[PDB]
Amino acid sequence: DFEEIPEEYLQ
Amino acid sequence: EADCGLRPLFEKKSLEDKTERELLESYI
Amino acid sequence: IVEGSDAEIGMSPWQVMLFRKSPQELLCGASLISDRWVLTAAHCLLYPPWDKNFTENDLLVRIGKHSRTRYERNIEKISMLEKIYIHPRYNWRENLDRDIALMKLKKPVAFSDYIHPVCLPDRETAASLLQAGYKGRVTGWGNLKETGQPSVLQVVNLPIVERPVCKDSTRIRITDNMFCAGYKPDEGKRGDACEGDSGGPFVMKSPFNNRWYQMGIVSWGEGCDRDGKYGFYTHVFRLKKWIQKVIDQF
Ligand code: NA
Ligand code: NA
Repeated sequence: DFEEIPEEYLQ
Repeated sequence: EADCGLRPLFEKKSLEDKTERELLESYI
Repeated sequence: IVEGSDAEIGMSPWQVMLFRKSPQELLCGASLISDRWVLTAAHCLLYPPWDKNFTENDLLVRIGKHSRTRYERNIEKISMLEKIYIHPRYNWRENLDRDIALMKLKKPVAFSDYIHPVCLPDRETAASLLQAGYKGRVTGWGNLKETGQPSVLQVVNLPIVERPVCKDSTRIRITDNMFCAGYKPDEGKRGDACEGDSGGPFVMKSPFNNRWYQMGIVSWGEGCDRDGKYGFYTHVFRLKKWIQKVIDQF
């Protein structure tokens, strides 16, 4: 449902 | 903060949003 | 938000989205109170009846947003949490008394046209403005009806309700740390928070100094926009000594 966010915020 | 609650696109420009007047009118 | 409208750009620059990392989803609203502190409802983070007990690493906060689902490149900012603080007397067992929590960000967020903190009330602003009939404003990305989801942030203005009317609308025990808001059945106009809006702010624009103050936190309700029911909000001023203690100590 949500656009993927930059991977840097999930590290 | 000293600048809290003053919105860049509204109060800081002296522009009102479309419904803030409704709030003001209720403060009787 | 039920029976609201699309927010204007920059209308609520303190609005924060609490975002679950995995699965990626909206958890709650929240508000920016300084460059490193975010205010929300305790029940957004801790609610044992629903097996909810998030840790810092489970969540992100997204600040400066308008679109619900889009990644708003060059506009929104995404912050990790350093530490969650729940009010020590938050009553999740019964009635959500003292439904308040703070989140400290790992790094300060840069303010912009879209990102700016709301004020917290002083005793006098609270005494003046927390009166039945006076309207505040609730914003969020929650559902558009009880039983669907908005493209962009929604806004609704709602009147504070007399305490006896709030009490007589529900079987839940109300406390002085809560207030309720919404239109009465005979008032015609409608509107409420709904699922996904909780934790977000109930704000009022002081007519004395033309600043926005966060008087409430979207806390609980029984349905969304039901006739004869009202939304309940955490009374921020009543809990401000705890907010200050946390910020001063940490
Ligand atoms: Na009652
Ligand atoms: Na209602």
